[PDB]
Amino acid sequence: VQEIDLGLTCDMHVHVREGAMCELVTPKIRDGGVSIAYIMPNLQPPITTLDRVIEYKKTLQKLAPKTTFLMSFYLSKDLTPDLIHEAAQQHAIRGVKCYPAGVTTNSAAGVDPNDFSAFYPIFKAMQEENLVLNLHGEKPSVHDGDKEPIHVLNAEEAFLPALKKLHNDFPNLKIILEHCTSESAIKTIEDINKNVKKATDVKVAATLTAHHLFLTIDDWAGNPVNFCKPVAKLPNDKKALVKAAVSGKPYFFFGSDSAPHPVQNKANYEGVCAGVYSQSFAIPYIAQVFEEQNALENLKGFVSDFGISFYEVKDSEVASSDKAILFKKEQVIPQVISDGKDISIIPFKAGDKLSWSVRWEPRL
Amino acid sequence: VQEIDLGLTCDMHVHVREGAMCELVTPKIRDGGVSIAYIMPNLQPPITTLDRVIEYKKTLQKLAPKTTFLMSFYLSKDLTPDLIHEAAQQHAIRGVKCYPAGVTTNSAAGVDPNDFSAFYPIFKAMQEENLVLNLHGEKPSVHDGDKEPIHVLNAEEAFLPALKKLHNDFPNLKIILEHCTSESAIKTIEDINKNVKKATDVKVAATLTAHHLFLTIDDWAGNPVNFCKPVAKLPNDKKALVKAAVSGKPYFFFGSDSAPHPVQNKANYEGVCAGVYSQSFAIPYIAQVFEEQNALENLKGFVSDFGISFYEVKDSEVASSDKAILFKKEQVIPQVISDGKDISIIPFKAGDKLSWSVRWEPRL
Ligand SMILES: [Zn+2]
Ligand SMILES: [Zn+2]
Ligand SMILES: [Zn+2]
Ligand SMILES: [Zn+2]
Repeated sequence: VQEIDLGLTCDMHVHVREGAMCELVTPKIRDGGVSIAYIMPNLQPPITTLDRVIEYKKTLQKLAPKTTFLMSFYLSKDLTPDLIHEAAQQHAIRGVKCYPAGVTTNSAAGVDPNDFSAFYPIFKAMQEENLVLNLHGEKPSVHDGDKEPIHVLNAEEAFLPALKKLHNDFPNLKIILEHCTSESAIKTIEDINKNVKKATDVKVAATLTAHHLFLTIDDWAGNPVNFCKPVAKLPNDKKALVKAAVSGKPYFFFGSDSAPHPVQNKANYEGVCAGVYSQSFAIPYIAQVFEEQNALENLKGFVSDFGISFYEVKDSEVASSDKAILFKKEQVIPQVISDGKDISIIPFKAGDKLSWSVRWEPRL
Repeated sequence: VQEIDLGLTCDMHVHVREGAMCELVTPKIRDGGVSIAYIMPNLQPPITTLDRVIEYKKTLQKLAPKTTFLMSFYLSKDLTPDLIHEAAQQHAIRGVKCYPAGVTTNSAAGVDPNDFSAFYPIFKAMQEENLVLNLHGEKPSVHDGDKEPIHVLNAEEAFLPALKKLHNDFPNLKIILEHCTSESAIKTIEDINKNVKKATDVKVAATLTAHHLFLTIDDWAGNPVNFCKPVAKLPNDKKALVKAAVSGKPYFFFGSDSAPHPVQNKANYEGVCAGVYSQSFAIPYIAQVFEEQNALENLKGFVSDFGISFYEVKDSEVASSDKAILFKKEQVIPQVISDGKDISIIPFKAGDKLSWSVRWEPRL
């Protein structure tokens, strides 16, 4: 069609930073077609305390009163089981996000995924509170010269056993392999979900971004704006990801990993910041894929039903009941997204035109 | 300190550009320890005419009177067998370089390597004139069907059947697979040379760069300064390249593919120029590798003997008979190479220490 009622859309992987960047980006969650956002915690310093996560949400709600914000802790050395219980009962967090140390933006305070044991008391506490464990599933790189090298291309596959071990050791814990990028990872998620049918059985899920449904290594090799973690991989991988996205299966749903960086932090000869900014046109990006796959009927599941179901989002939490209406009027993605002061963002697929727009409708 | 007499060193794959950039880099051939340079032709517009290649070489000779320059044409529809014969008879070129269109800097308007048939009159003339056919051996990327998709990691392997067919159809043509980056290509080169005894029988050879002896995908994921074509690939590829370089086989020799770009052309958020600048310390970079492999006794063959033998460089051509002497004095690579005007280049391994330096000694 033209005009599709997507209802209460979900983006379960959002970065909105702080300060002026946050003031620019947080209103764009709504503008991009997203009602519900799961907010990642890799701030400087990481979000590891109750007061910080409460005030952060306050800041976000003031900037965007109609957006529903689900918050998270950064899996940290500082964290204790005791704070996990406290934060959960105050409904101050919906999950804890794990960054392996050094693999991505603001991950230097993260963990070694070879030895998760020191966080098992944290994971047991999360398991009891029905909290979500989000994993940036990549092992840190190892060249070494004795055991198998780990690099940006196999670091996701090399993480898959750690995922299984965590799932085995905490079988009631809801776990997400965030932003999956490889056929290997799809197969592992498919397998873990062998005989779960109809949604409520899913304990381990994976989010898929907009940009990994378009990008391959060829697109970021010479183009830092398309460089993100985990890196876009081979055509065979993008094929597995697109097939999963339009599949209608409840263990794949949308998480943009929209990651804003000022343009000066992309135009570096070294230390290019990882991340693709997709917030401003999130749902229109995804619609393009589903149109091309002749599967617009599975769109509402991928960007709404499955994320709501897995995170158990209740209508009583929702900051606005407005529905996201996808309507097929052309727009051109600007070359830059700016606050008119010092922040310029290069948006994903800058300069390209999209077939779809999104507007907001009240429920009556 | 310890000293190694390398004789008349050869760098059979050099980019020196034009204008002020050329004035900066051309004297660095000498400074990096290289006596003989094979000059690539991908200028804007490419070198496809006799008068242009005559003038260019004179310009280089003016900038560096002690450096021996071997020149090339860019493989183009513009070329004719009559121009090949004329250019060779005037000793104006030693070879012709083929760029597949779109695969690297100033490579479109290059050729299609699902073809090469349209250039067979050129290859016949080259074969008759004892000219070398240099190949940037990567197939242009293809993601859509039918065929197995082509991307930056398999594009070299995907080129190897074009190499075999050319060698089959022109068994007396000297062909070089420039800057090999994959284990597959190394093996293909060895297999092609299965029945070769004595260096002079080699018809198909490969050059190896300095930087592909150090780099893997992780070194350029996020660091445009290490981004070049063909892209540095996996640890297994790096190991195979290092083994070939120290192998003592006459069909592998040094070609830096030193590719200078002003730093602002590397610090781009899109369209990063491909290329690593190694001219300023060319031979010391290689020495570091040969030392680490305990193969210094093979250094001279790789950077001198085998290139001279393959290109048949005669003492009567050599612009200076000074010998390159390696001496084991430690040095630090500067942060930038600059002309003190408008050009700064970030050199390969900027800031690192090298065990060896280079000096020049007169013969007799
Ligand atoms: Zn991540
Ligand atoms: Zn993220
Ligand atoms: Zn090349
Ligand atoms: Zn080159």
